[PDB]
Amino acid sequence: FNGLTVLPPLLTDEMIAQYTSALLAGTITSGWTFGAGPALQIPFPMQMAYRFNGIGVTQNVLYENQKLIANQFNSAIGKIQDSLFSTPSALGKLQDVVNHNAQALNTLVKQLSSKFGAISSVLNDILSRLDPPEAEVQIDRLITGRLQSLQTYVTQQLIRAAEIRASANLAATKMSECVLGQSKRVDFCGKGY
Amino acid sequence: PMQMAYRFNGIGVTQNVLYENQKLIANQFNSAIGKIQDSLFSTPSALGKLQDVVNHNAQALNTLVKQLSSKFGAISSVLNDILSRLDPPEAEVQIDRLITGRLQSLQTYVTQQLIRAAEIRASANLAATKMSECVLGQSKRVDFCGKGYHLMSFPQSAPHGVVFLHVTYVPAQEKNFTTAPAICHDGKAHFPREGVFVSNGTHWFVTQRNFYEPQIITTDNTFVSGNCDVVIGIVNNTVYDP
Amino acid sequence: VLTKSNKKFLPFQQFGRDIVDTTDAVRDPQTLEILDITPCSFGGVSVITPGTNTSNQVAVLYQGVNCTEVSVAIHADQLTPTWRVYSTGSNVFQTRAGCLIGAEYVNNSYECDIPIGAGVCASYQTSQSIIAYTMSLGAENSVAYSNNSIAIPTNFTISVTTEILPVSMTKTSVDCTMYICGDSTECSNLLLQYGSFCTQLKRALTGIAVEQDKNTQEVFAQVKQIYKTPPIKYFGGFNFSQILPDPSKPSKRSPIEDLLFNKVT
Amino acid sequence: SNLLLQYGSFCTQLKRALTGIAVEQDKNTQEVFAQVKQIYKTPPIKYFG
Ligand SMILES: *[C@@H]1O[C@H](CO)[C@@H](O[C@@H]2O[C@H](CO)[C@@H](O[C@@H]3O[C@H](CO)[C@@H](O)[C@H](O)[C@@H]3O)[C@H](O)[C@H]2NC(C)=O)[C@H](O)[C@H]1NC(C)=O
Ligand SMILES: *[C@@H]1O[C@H](CO)[C@@H](O[C@@H]2O[C@H](CO)[C@@H](O)[C@H](O)[C@H]2NC(C)=O)[C@H](O)[C@H]1NC(C)=O
Ligand SMILES: *[C@@H]1O[C@H](CO)[C@@H](O[C@@H]2O[C@H](CO)[C@@H](O)[C@H](O)[C@H]2NC(C)=O)[C@H](O)[C@H]1NC(C)=O
Ligand SMILES: *[C@@H]1O[C@H](CO)[C@@H](O)[C@H](O)[C@H]1NC(C)=O
Ligand SMILES: *[C@@H]1O[C@H](CO)[C@@H](O)[C@H](O)[C@H]1NC(C)=O
Ligand SMILES: *[C@@H]1O[C@H](CO)[C@@H](O)[C@H](O)[C@H]1NC(C)=O
Repeated sequence: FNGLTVLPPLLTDEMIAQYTSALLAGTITSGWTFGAGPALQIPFPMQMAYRFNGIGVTQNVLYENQKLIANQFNSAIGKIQDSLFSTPSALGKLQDVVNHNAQALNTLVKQLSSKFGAISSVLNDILSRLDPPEAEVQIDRLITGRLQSLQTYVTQQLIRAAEIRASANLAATKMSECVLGQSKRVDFCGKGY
Repeated sequence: PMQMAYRFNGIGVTQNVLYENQKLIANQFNSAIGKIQDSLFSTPSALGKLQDVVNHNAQALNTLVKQLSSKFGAISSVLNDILSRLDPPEAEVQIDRLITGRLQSLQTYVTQQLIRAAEIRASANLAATKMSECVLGQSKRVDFCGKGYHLMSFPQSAPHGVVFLHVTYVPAQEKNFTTAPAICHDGKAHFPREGVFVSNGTHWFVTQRNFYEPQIITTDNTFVSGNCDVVIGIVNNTVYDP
Repeated sequence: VLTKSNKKFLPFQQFGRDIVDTTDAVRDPQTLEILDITPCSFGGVSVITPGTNTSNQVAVLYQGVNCTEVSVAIHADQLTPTWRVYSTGSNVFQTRAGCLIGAEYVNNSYECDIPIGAGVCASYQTSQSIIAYTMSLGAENSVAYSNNSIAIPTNFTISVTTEILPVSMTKTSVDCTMYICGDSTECSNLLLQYGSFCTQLKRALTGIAVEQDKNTQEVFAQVKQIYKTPPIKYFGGFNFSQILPDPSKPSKRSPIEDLLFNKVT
Repeated sequence: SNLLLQYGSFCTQLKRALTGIAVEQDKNTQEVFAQVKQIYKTPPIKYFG
């Protein structure tokens, strides 16, 4: 805390949870029809039959194998929790962002204690030790050093915000095509049909 | 009209609808295109992302030319006075200071321009993809060429950018029905070929999935697969044979 | 601010330091008591306005401070915006973003107009004044799911939407000699010793310049040949006159194109 | 501060760039998550096949 402030997000975590719940409810109760107009209700097995038609498999495969498919789906969801919890280095990409931000802030707050070719990193010591003539030179040196530090920080932040924007655009496209509908693109919404 | 019949067939709706509602569809399209002009004209902050580019470039140039008046901890901000006021050594010192400051200004400007150029290059590639997929063809990607099912897209030029008019299809006036995955007639299950089974309370019909059009169930609309003991929600009606 | 602490120093230590450099703690040389040093509260003094064309009332949002402190420091004189406070009473609200003075917290909820922070937005409503509230995410619509219920549309609507995208930016070029050493023969000799910064600046600018033309060529020149519409006749009933060229005015554009060209400056 | 005043308008651009990043973050979140018009509620959580 030396002039650096962190601002809160506009959308709180509960609101994002409520969007996620709304999207899930629309998917499970209406199908793919709530992203392209008013939502229309449809039973879940019929929706899954429509999706099998979409991947090129007839309807008979689903209705004559309903229990087996339901069991496989339930087992997969069950194993997802264990797979995520067992591996510690699973959510590494998100941790990289916070770690890089912390490193940048810490480097910035550390560079206040570098003499930068001056007598001392404490300005009060500089002022109450010598005359205004040399004080001008020392203060100018410190000002140039800290201005360069700030410029570096801001440029790095912009470069990283560019990448985060690209990832956000990709996530939006995935939400619009993978969640609000069915994708024929290969290796986009998973490894498989 | 044949082109739009093909467009309709590409979103799941048969060709009967367009040829039987051509006048209504043409009127709807004309009214929408009419409203577009008023919607663009009335709202001032519509072409905003296009204005931001011009404003940012102007601000960059203005700050660059404003920092030329900065003194950067020198005697003054003009070379003529610094030259014609003092000795060559201190002149060298002051000129070195000013040169360093102005090099820093140029470096900042060029880096900012590179970053903004990268962003605009990404936007331009996106625009090219939209032109190739929504104007030269029909896109099945959801919410890529407009909200709703896609029919057409038209381009328009604009200062430093493009404006796409997306023409899309939105269903309306829904109605409730009772469904059933299959129907058993003579001990064997029948499944639909392209539609869903509905019933208004008394009789059963087979219909499409995006526009109500009931049809009687016949052997040329349904296909048979297996007996009737394995499916869950199977009703028992008749499948006529023409 | 020097508050009481509970750190257990060792008998030979004087100060204390945090993970970076800062003097978090200190020990008084006389009474030999640990004292925690916490920095003075500071932040932004952001301003909320509905529009000078509409009204003149404002609200002020202090970021990341307990309303209590502000008020305490409002009394006496400790704050440094020096605004004599924008009007006090039953108008000091404490939100997760900070301390808001000039608006009243209602219990209603509708679409956000001016974001403030956390769930808190502000607007100007009815006499009429600035109010602050918690954002509403939209209505609640429970779909009638059932084991044997389906919904089928009976009508359609043809809609036209607009999307806007930048394609290019202005091409600029800068000369070092005129910028840095303006019309001076005694400054140029002192620029040759700083190396070859100028050549790479010019290279970067030229690269941006050529990329600007590559962008337009890629976006627009996707047709090998130029096609012309026939003598405009019955397209089945579809009009198209608002998007096609109008051969009755210079520059041969179209009405929507003219409107677009007459609104961007 | 008086000496810093002579260095020009570095500060206004630094602040503008930081605020640009700040608003961009909220825009990104809104684009990713606020894709639905109305909030949909699940029924009494029941047999989904
Ligand atoms: C859609 O189909 C499901 C079939 O699974 C229906 O749910 C079932 O409804 C019956 C009652 O109608 C439930 O039976 C009750 O079970 C409890 C068990 O403790 C028992 O104490 C009661 O006396 C009664 O037998 C049954 O459990 C329930 N099954 C599930 C998994 O929900 C559902 O009602 C149908 N929905 C519609 C549209 O009616
Ligand atoms: C469900 O739709 C069918 C459409 O065929 C209706 O059947 C006809 O309804 C009219 C009503 O005036 C009768 O005059 C016809 O004789 C009926 N024909 C058949 C096929 O029986 C049926 O009445 C509708 N039922 C409900 C509950 O709406
Ligand atoms: C296409 O739509 C435009 C917009 O309404 C029509 O233009 C108007 O047409 C009437 C009748 O000719 C004229 O009196 C108006 O002055 C026109 N307004 C404009 C915008 O110039 C146009 O006629 C329609 N095209 C067809 C073939 O009906
Ligand atoms: C149809 O279903 C009823 C009730 O399950 C059953 O009694 C009957 O034998 C079935 N067969 C047909 C096609 O009538
Ligand atoms: C602010 O001070 C009050 C006074 O005790 C305290 O209750 C509260 O927790 C503090 N924090 C905030 C920001 O509400
Ligand atoms: C469909 O909508 C149009 C326009 O609202 C209306 O004129 C027409 O009568 C409607 N048709 C039906 C079947 O309701």
